[PDB]
Amino acid sequence: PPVKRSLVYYLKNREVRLQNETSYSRVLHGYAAQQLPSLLKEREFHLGTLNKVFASQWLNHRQVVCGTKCNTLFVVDVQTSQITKIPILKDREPGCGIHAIELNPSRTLLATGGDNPNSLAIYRLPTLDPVCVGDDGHKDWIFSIAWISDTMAVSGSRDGSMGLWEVTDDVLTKSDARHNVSRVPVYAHITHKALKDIPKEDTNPDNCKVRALAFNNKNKELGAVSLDGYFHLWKAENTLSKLLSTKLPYCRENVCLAYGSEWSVYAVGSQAHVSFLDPRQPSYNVKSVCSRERGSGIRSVSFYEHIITVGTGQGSLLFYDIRAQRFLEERENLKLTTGKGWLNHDETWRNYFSDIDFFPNAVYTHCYDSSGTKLFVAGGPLPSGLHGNYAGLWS
Amino acid sequence: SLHDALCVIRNLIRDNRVVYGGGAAEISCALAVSQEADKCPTLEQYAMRAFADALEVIPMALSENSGMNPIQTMTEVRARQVKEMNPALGIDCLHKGTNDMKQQHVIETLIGKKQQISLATQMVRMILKIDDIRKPGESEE
Amino acid sequence: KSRLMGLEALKSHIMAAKAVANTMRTSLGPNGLDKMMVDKDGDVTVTNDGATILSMMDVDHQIAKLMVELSKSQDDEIGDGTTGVVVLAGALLEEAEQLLDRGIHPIRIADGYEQAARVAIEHLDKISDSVLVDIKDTEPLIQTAKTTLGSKVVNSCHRQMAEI
Repeated sequence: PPVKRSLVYYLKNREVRLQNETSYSRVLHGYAAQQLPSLLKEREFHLGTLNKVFASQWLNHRQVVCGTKCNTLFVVDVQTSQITKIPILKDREPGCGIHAIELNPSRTLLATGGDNPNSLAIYRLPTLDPVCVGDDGHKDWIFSIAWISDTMAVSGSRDGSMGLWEVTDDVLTKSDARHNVSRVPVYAHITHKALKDIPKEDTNPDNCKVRALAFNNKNKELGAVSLDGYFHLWKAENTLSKLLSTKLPYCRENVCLAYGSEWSVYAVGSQAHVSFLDPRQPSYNVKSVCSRERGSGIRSVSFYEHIITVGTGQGSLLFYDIRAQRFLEERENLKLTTGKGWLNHDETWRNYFSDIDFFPNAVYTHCYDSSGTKLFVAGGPLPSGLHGNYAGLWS
Repeated sequence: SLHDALCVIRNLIRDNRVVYGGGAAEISCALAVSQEADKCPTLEQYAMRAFADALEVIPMALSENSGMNPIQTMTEVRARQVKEMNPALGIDCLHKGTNDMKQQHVIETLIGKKQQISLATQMVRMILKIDDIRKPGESEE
Repeated sequence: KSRLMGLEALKSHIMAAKAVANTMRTSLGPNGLDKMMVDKDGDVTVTNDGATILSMMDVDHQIAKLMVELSKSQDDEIGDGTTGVVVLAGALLEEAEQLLDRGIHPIRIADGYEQAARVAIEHLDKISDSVLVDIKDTEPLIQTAKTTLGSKVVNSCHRQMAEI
């Protein structure tokens, strides 16, 4: 008996739901994943005067959370094109911006940077109610966040450390009880369970900053990208412990990490190429694909089935087809481009960039919705010295 | 020796654009850089502060070769930079102990100090360009 | 295969920059100490010009080669300050090491140094007033010429050269 992969069987079985198999979902989404990118339309939103958007996640079918350089957390309602802000939470003591946002596997806890860039703030979903006080576990700014479990989260920092925070059954039970009983939410006080540093390899030990984190739910692995040119793999099934390290083909601008669950491949960005890493392969056996946007840098990366979406400093998004081992062509590589958004002609611009009136809005974050047909794109000007924002929904 | 003497005087006579360097102009520039480090919320703010501190190597070295304590000697000039803007009162280089530049006769051309900073920063950029083949923008984080 | 990891790769540049800055920092200002050198022909010369000592010494490092141009560009256009430019460049590198310990990317620290230099240069237009009296300015010019010759090249401070 041969394996049936045709969508025809899916369609006729779906009409009856008579033990319809889930094995057809891979073909359903992959087929659309190849055709969707060329049919998307741009829906730009006005973000006001927010500095930049660095991270975003889908919270509902209508809203996407976005983090900013000014530590302001907000949600873009793509269904009504409205902007709603979220209060910034303070730390336990009065002792940059939000570079990463992640959702727990249960989609009940939102982890973002707090008022202090070195502190993690926890928000409740879908209500956006505060969950916990900003921590002080890190001695420097937090650049990466990843949820390793429904109760545990790991956050990186400029010094290469990764804080391990765990919510116990008692803390979670009381937190949930308070939010459902009391109309006014009450946040709990938290501290990090442990603090561990990435392994010190023969590469630059000083440039050990962890810029991106990604969690593999299937193998319970926590991947980490450092700017020293090495990738680090840690176990995060129950406790935080190092597993392996591999060498990247490029050691510049390694700022984004994504994991392909259907391919067991870690995608690491660089100044120009996306690295394809396999923990089962030798540390030197890493493939690289050039985004063709040389000199601008890769700012974001994500997997949509077998299609890898790559965001660059020119404000464009490239699509790479793993099965075809090539970039998708437009119906000439197919690419989406960001709009003008909002640029701040402030004193810093006047002092350093006065010779250029407009800069393209780099793609700092993007994310696909649960259906895979809506792609949220957000960012801002590529230069670190400029302020400005962009966001839009591609559909 | 005559070339340096004749260049300083030639520019000061042709135009009145003078800089009282040796610790006064350097500390003032350090403040202007530090102010931007606080105004800019970005990752480079610490690097800019480092630049502001590096500007003090000059008064430090001038007092380091002398018998004076360079730390205590620069203390007064730094405090004056807070008290008043654009001071012309730096450390002495004649070992007189009087923190001035108009009585210590330490004068340089305004364009001269600009050239010193411009050249020094170029050296830094060239040596901290480690292995990037294509010239990048100042990419964000 | 020998690899220089992190600060080790930059340490080569730091040490070379200090190797020169150690002599430049003692030559700054009218109280600077002169550098005496004997050439390959047995010719003794006395200079306090950073460009001269960098060109006369045997270059064995990339920094020592680049520093020659760093000081040469100063005396060709301005004159004095050939030793100050080197000291400042070395100080920027010396602080760069600390920035690396902060975990700041090597390129990002370079970017910050350029931005700070632009502001430090422009701020000089406001530093130091543009009103100079001919009589009051004559005196520091005489003292400057006397220290320029008498502390840098010629130990007898020729009266004719400094006054003329």
